[PDB]
Amino acid sequence: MLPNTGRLAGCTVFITGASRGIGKAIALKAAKDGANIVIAAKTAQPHPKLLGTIYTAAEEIEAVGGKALPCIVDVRDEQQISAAVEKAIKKFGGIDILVNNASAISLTNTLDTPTKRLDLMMNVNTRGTYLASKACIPYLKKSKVAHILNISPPLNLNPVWFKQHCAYTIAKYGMSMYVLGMAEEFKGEIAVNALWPKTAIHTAAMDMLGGIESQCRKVDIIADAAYSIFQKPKSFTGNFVIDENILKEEGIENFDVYAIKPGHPLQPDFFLD
Ligand SMILES: NC(=O)c1ccc[n+]([C@@H]2O[C@H](COP(=O)([O-])OP(=O)(O)OC[C@H]3O[C@@H](n4cnc5c(N)ncnc54)[C@H](OP(=O)(O)O)[C@@H]3O)[C@@H](O)[C@H]2O)c1
Repeated sequence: MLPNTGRLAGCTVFITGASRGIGKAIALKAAKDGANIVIAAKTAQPHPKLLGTIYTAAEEIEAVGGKALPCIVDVRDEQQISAAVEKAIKKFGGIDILVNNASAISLTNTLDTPTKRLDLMMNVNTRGTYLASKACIPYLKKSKVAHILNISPPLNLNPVWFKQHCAYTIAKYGMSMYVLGMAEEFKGEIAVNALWPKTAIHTAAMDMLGGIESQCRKVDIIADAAYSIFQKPKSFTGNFVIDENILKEEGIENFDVYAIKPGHPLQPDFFLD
């Protein structure tokens, strides 16, 4: 795998959706440098259907070397975003990295999508990423690292990605369009980039959406790609990174260590031709 480096020692990483899955896995990689992880997600109490809370994530994060600040945050509510940001500053003194990882998905089409799901996608994905970015920016300006990373895809405008689940595509594409804009707006001050996985990534949310277990990569791959980006200087900006591509640059050749079952065919991720 791709080894930790120390770069992030004492750096504060604010990650939306770090209660489980990819978000949590990014936290754990940054955590191994002795980073401080601000966990911004909704799950404060055991739910019968989801696994893990902000508090179990916090524990995991401490067990591999980091400090964790669990905050209850629904990114649909600006007040909860700004309260967690304030808690991060009071506690840690600053924010050096924001990862906009929280998202909601519904693969329905025009007549199928209930308005409450439309709004949920628009409001968690596009709106959430904007507000989380707006709150963190004034602190990112002061960071020696200063990275914003959106988990969202390259802007691939082939009609095939819109013919179905259009609402979901627009919601995700909006996060990547903020990359396009904010990279330019904050050139020299904040690096802003997207990261997206070449393949499906094993996750209890992807299991529910997907038999699919064996066709996936480990969350380790995205964690590791995201760690690579975090070490780049502030001039690394306006990019739409794909996990596999960024790790080939860093010397990784044998990708089997990242597969759930080495050998088996892997499911292409959405939005890549
Ligand atoms: N897994 C894959 O194959 C794959 C493929 C393509 C893209 N992705 C992207 O990767 C990201 C994470 O996916 P995943 O596999 O980790 O799915 P997941 O298990 O559903 O992760 C979503 C995370 O975001 C949080 N979240 C959801 N709504 C939120 C809200 N309103 N406010 C704050 N946090 C919220 C969830 O925690 P709480 O429930 O505690 O709020 C959870 O930690 C998403 O951006 C997704 O589009 C994943």
